[PDB]
Amino acid sequence: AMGEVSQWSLKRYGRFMLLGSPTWKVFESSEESGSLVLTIVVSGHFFISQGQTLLEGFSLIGSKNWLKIVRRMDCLLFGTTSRMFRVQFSGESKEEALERCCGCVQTLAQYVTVQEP
Amino acid sequence: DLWLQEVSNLSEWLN
Repeated sequence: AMGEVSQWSLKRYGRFMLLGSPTWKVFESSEESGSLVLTIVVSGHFFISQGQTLLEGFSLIGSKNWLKIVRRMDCLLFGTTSRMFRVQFSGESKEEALERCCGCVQTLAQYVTVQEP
Repeated sequence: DLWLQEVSNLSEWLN
């Protein structure tokens, strides 16, 4: 809750696994596992964490070269060149989840273009 | 190709 960071809670995070043989590993906010949180630091770093474990971390600075993002409603798909993952924002209503997503897009968009399908 | 494919498959999570 600093002026140093922006944070949003995620319903779920899916890591694309092909870049047995699962396609996705899917993480959710649990009372035991920990809350799923997307963090953007004012310095330009992006994290996804579940409790203490960092599932994703990289710089958004000069990311126009190697990072693609697409928004669909309350979801984002991220592609780095290769790695891929998707995220859905949480909320009591479809509207609150979209409000969360949109506020996040507003921060991401300072660093990279967030595209539509 | 795979990207474009997974942009559409993001519907798996949508209502």
